Amino acid sequence: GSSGSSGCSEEDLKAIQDMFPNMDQEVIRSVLEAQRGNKDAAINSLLQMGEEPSGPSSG
Repeated sequence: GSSGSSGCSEEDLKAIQDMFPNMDQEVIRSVLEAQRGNKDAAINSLLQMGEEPSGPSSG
């Protein structure tokens, strides 16, 4: 249950967008699509991809 509805998705996507709004959509999708439609994989991919502002992290 809850694994992969059907390849890419508009939901999982938007989800990422929220997380990475600054990022570019075409990119986000370019990842999810390149990530067998795996948000998780994408998120991780996006995270790494590019350069984040180092500093303190707590959450």
